[PDB]
Amino acid sequence: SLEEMLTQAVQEADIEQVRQLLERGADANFQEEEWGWSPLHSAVQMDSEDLVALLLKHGADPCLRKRNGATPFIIAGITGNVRLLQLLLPNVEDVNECDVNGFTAFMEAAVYGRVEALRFLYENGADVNMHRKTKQDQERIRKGGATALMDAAEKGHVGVVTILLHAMKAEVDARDNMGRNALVYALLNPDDGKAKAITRLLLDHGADVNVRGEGSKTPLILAVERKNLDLVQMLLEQEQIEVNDTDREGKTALLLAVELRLEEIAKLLCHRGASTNCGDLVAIARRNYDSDLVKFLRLHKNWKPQSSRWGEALKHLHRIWRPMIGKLKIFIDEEYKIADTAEGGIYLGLYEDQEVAVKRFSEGSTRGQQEVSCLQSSRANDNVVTFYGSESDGSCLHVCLALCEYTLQEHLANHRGDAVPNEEDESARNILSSLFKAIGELHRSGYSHQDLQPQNILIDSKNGTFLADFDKSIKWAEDPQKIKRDLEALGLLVLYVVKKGDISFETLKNQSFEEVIQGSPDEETRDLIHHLFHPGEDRLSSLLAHPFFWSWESRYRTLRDVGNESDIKTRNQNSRILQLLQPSTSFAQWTTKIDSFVMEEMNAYQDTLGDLLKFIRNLGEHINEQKNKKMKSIIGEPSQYFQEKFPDLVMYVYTKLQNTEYMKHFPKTHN
Amino acid sequence: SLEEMLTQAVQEADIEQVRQLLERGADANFQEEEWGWSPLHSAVQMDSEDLVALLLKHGADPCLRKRNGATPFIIAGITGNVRLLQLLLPNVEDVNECDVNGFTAFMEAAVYGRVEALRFLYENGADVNMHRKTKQDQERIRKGGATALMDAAEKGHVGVVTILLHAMKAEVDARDNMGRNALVYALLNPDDGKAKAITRLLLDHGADVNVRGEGSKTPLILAVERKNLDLVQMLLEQEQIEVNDTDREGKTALLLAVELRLEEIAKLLCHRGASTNCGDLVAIARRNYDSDLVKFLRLHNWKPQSSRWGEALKHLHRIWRPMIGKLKIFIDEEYKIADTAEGGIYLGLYEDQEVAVKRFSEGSTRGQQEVSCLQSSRANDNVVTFYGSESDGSCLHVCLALCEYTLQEHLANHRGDAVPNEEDESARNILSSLFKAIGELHRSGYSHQDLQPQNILIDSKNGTFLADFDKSIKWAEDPQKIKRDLEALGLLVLYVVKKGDISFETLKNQSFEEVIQGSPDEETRDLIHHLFHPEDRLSSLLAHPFFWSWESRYRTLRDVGNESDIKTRNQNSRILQLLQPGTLSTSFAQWTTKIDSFVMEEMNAYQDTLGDLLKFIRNLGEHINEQKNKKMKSIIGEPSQYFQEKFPDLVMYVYTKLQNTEYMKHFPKTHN
Ligand SMILES: Nc1ncnc2c1ncn2[C@@H]1O[C@H](COP(=O)(O)OP(=O)(O)NP(=O)(O)O)[C@@H](O)[C@H]1O
Ligand SMILES: Nc1ncnc2c1ncn2[C@@H]1O[C@H](COP(=O)(O)OP(=O)(O)NP(=O)(O)O)[C@@H](O)[C@H]1O
Ligand SMILES: [Mg+2]
Ligand SMILES: [Mg+2]
Ligand SMILES: [Mg+2]
Ligand SMILES: [Mg+2]
Repeated sequence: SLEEMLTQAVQEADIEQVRQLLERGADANFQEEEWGWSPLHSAVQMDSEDLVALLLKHGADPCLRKRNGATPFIIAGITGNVRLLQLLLPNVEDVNECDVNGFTAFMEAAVYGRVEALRFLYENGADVNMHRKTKQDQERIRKGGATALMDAAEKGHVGVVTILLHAMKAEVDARDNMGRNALVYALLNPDDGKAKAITRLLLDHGADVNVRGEGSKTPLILAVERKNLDLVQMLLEQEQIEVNDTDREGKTALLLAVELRLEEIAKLLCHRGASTNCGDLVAIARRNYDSDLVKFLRLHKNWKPQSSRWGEALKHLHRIWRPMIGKLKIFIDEEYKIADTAEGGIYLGLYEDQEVAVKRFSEGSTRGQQEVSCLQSSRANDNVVTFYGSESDGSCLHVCLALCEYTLQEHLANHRGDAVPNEEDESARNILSSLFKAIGELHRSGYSHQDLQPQNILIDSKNGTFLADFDKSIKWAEDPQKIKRDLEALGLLVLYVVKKGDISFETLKNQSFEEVIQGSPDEETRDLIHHLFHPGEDRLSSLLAHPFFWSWESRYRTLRDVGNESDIKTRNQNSRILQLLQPSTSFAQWTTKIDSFVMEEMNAYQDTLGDLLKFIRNLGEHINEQKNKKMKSIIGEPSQYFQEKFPDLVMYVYTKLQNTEYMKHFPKTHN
Repeated sequence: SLEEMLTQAVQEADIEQVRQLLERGADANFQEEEWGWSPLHSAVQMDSEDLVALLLKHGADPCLRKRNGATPFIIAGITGNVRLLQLLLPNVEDVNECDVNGFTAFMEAAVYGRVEALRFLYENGADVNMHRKTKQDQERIRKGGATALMDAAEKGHVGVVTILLHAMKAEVDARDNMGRNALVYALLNPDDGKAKAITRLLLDHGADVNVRGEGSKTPLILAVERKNLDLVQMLLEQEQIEVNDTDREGKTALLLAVELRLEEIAKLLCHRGASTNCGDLVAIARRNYDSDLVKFLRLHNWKPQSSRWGEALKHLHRIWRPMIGKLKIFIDEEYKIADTAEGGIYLGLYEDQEVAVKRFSEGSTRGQQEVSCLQSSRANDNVVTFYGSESDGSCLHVCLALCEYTLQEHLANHRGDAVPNEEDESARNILSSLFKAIGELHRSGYSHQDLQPQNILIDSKNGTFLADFDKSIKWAEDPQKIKRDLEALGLLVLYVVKKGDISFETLKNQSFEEVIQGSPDEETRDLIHHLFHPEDRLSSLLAHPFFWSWESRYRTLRDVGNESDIKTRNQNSRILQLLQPGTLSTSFAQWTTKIDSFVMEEMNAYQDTLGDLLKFIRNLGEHINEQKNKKMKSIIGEPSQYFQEKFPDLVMYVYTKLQNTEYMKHFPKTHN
């Protein structure tokens, strides 16, 4: 708290307290840790000569560099006070000392328009034509290399430019590391008057007119894009200029002029030799309702969409002309409409030339902010609809998403006739495990959905299932109890998908827990829905190991593997395994529910669960043998047989063995 | 080709050919399918009265609407020719007829600055204060509702604005559906002179100064952001103005003024009652090196997800930086992830998400290759997640999901996780992700060209992602280069299986033969073979036994050894014909001698055929854990590992014999 008192004293301009603290023995060369500012740096910055003299008196170091490598002398160029420069100069080894990005005191005087300081630094040996030397990482991307002239041109300091060219012998056509000259920088200055003056000065002294800036634009193109007739005239006076040069996108100055409704600029370019073959200029001028330009122009002369459902319209949208909204191409017409929304709608779009679905909100919409906020945090979530980005025009927030084919509701309806009635539903399993992963990672990211329902779940070309509608999402830290509403709706969605869309979601929403459970067609489904209604943060990832997600072959495999334990086969009643299994079921009296034929042959068995497992293992191993042709024909597919006959068996075994060493008999599962 | 000749004749202004074609019997009401343009619409648009009169003579319909619902009369407002308006008016039912977005002839005359047409339409009953009625989808996002005054203000037509307010009784404070008035529109006009004039006119007639535009900005804030002292003065003259109002981000006009180095504007706001408590204005003015403004002012929880990068990410979140679009970044060694060819990888925050930022020259061909490929790969789950890109004047910043480690670094960090001969599950997962990544990349029309361990990234969750696309190409150009990816993938298979012990450069200097010879097992050899000698080749190979777990391989052998024809040793069965058509240099020739002496005797209470080996594996499998067999169990150890180490070619041999037969059913469930 000695040098910290000094620092605040210098800021507040308290000179006597600075004297006292300096004589009490406080370090004048203290540099604060974050940005390396010293009291001297601060004194020069605040333009206070009394503190500068006082600090130097007590041995402040004028060679001291802050984090960006700037010294107090460099900073003095910024402030532009010649007296501070004079005072510091004797202690300065090199007047052209630079910071880590290449800035000298002279350059800073040019950037900040400090004329007196510029003159003083020139007279004391400043290199007027020094290029900024910078770090290796900057040089390798062609940054750095700018001069004082370029800076002064960019910032619109006409006086400085005049003086640099006339009194200080500045190189008019010097180039930075990207190949730009002062003329390019001059045309980036938004002030029209200063840009016009500086451009004339530069052109008069022989600035090269055929150079390139950003996007490989020429000075002529920059002048057209800025819609300035005078700058265009000025530039077209130079007879060496190349009027038909193209920017990186292949656009010529004429083409841009017609596109931007610049009639006079366009005529002037034609008269100075610009070619009509750069584009369909007539159609463009017509489109703009530039009647006179159309007459003048008349006188003087593969893409494939990925989406099947939306492909035809996507092709048409690619074909037509539209103005861009940042990276988005879109046209509000019924041909390109996907669906209604609360806020006017989902439309097809092209974003960075990728097909997308575009959800449109009012730019002030609270829900649009909820949607975009959640999507911005969910880009790593593979089971969430892929977010491309967003674009505002004046009024509408456009949220661009991966284009999907169908809603889960529509998808289930399209495929409702695929399966033979008691076929195993593999696709239900895949749909739901994606949703578990989606919702699980969404919660991990701190968000809750609030609206999980079949029309917010999207299926893509590859039959991938994605979670989609986040306009009502919330950060759950606010109200943790609302995470349970997601899990409940997920329970409903489990039944919805398992019933193949036959029972509407609204019907399911109007049922009690008990009724939902009673409406389930099997025990795996019942138990799973139970755990979602009574959870009750990796609950969802752990439930992927639940037997609802085990295939029928895997369930049958597990039963057989348990029925092969030596203690089951020897019927050792005091074994750990039979302990576990023997503690109101469909397999009570199981030997009577099996077919009469089958039971007799296998006997060449008691009503215990251990013996049922033993039975399943034995039948499993010997069912396909030639002697057992009749057995095989009666039972049919054995996994389906035992499950239909004993619906609670798989869940019962799972529950008894769940956290024992006999987990090893469960199938390999996701993790 | 009758009405198509007419259309071109009208465009070329060929009046006599139009007469002939009209009398040859061509429909004057033909509307081209795409945009619904008729010859009459086209005639009015090109400002040709002779064609307009001639077309109307032959029964052209002036009520005819094109795709956007505009009639020839509406278009006449755009062109602004009063004579065409006079000519069409008698046939027009309502002078205020509008298109689907609400535009009338009057409004169009205002938008396009057509003064004579504006006057004519006013005198013939135009509703000056009509709000644009538009479609339901537009209204529900609060678009539409603009007036002629707003349009004229927006487009900088001072004459029209003057005339609307003074001669035509325009409502100065009317509002569109978003709640904006003509004053907001006036301040969006980039021409300073016209903006200043129109603003004065509007303010003089009593435009409400406390309104909101985009981002909930006020007219005062718009004036500050546009850096115009005169517009600020003009607005601060109104004594009802609220100087301390905030935009959606909580910024006040003063705060913005200081941030943008607007000394005079800032002083003027302070004098007119703006409060200093809107932010730390002194620190901001200091930061900007606005010394005089500093003197004047003096007188008057976030958590990063990344463990490796978290500390530096916290620091970057804490400091002040200017934004490059959506990207916050600072080029300093503390935030540097790595060197590149061009500019390096630095930590960044993009839409407040932590990212790795790869920097290119804005003109870099490589940078265009990288961004092009990433733009097409957003659906590819096994490619590093692309957030977006941002250019400043010079540098293209490509923003990616921040990963922890390279595959090379990851393998080195975890080299001691596994016991001597443990099954390498993680190698399998790493490689199947890469197969899927590269497979979908090719499907998107792209080739990588540089697949190597330092271009593969592992994230916090141990997910593996493909990453460096500066040398990617569209392969349609040269399809043969797709093979270079598959070759490098073969190298990466060995690299990962050898756990990073053999460097990738070593592997790159070897021939196909040497790579194969350097593999530690038969599954790996066969897989690498199919990658060197190859469209989902790479999705089909996920079914290859390299990706089968040891339990699955053992399960398959047992399941084959349970076939009834194997157990009865029925030599003429289809199954035994597949596995052992008679004369072997396999490792399981004479297999009964290579098994332990003890084990063989007990199971005998067996021939040197493959069928009997399978039979043996099934029997041992079913009875190994029984109490009587305690010694057997202890000698064999884990049986899957036992048979595989004893008979290294057995799994591949069975796979190959049964590959496309009905006995595929014994293979494990696989990805698809
Ligand atoms: N990315 C997409 N790809 C294809 N269809 C989509 C996509 N996003 C949304 N949709 C469809 O458009 C509808 C838009 O609904 P949504 O995004 O849920 O907005 P919402 O305002 O919540 N709609 P509502 O369900 O009517 O309130 C969905 O039901 C889908 O049919
Ligand atoms: N998204 C990322 N997250 C974390 N580290 C990354 C990320 N992207 C790249 N890197 C790291 O930084 C290096 C950048 O290399 P890369 O993106 O391959 O550019 P490059 O020019 O090909 N590099 P070089 O291999 O030097 O040519 C990688 O090897 C990684 O170590
Ligand atoms: Mg919805
Ligand atoms: Mg919704
Ligand atoms: Mg690399
Ligand atoms: Mg590279």
